[PDB]
Amino acid sequence: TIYHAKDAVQATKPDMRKPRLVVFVVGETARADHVSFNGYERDTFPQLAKIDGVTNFSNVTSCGTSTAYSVPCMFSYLGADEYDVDTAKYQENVLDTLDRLGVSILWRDNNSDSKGVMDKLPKAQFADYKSATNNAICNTNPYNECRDVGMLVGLDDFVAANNGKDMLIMLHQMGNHGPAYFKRYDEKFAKFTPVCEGNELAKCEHQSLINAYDNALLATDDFIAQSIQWLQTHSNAYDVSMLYVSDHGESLGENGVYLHGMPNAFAPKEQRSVPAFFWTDKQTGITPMATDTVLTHDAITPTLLKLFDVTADKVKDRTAFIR
Ligand SMILES: [Au+]
Ligand SMILES: [Au+]
Ligand SMILES: [Au+]
Repeated sequence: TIYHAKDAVQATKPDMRKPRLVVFVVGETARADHVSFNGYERDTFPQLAKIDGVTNFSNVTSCGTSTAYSVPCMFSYLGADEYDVDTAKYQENVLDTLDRLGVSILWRDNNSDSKGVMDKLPKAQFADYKSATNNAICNTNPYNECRDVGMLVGLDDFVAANNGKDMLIMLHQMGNHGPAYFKRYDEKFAKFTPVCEGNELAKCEHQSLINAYDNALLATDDFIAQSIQWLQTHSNAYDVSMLYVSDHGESLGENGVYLHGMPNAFAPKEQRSVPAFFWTDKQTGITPMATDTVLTHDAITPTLLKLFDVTADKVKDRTAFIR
């Protein structure tokens, strides 16, 4: 392991103040320009709009355009300019640091896996929610596809087992992951119709493609809102907060480009312009940065450290999502 945060210290501990419980939703394939709050022509995010204390960040750029590239960068100390995907697995990352300081780290996954991020930590702290062995919400659609909302089921038991400790829970979403946007949501979120149902996105009627994509966003709005609602049930005993950031955007036929993964050197804007949301309870003392702060995935690591009152010289000056 190559360390950059051996100086990390927690200024206040959970035995001397309210313990902190945070959910970080690691989003998948969501575009900033398809969010209602960013100026989109459709109400793709209605449930989040009914919750007080949610900050929408209108200017967030992802480290890259693929899950394998972006996800390790999101938890890196190095920042996008110095990040190396091929050696990321051997670097101390922000979750290693928090775990060493006693924060209880949980990673649930309905996407694929942590892309290296969890590899140094006990495997018991990673759980696969793509399979019904763990996910109880798969039989809600004709595909028997495990849903993101299934990752909230049983978190109270996790909280009960970590009673009184600081907790950081990562929920790695399937979210809008393609090309089969139409399989990413249940019938209740099929509001924009008709929808594209083929793997050849270029042959699908363009409007029908956008419709399927936006319906999947409604399913993600629902999931994020339910994550906040779950946190709201522990607001008296814990300082609760929720961070959402998508790993990268998506092309939907602009200049003939579909799906994601374009090399950063010529990646279109829509593959790197991502939504981010931050929610916190009024008691936590956490203050969001301005909604239009120029932000990137580099802000995630300092946000997570600040949420748990942790300092580290490597990201001392780095802009975060919160003050
Ligand atoms: Au669009
Ligand atoms: Au992704
Ligand atoms: Au179109």
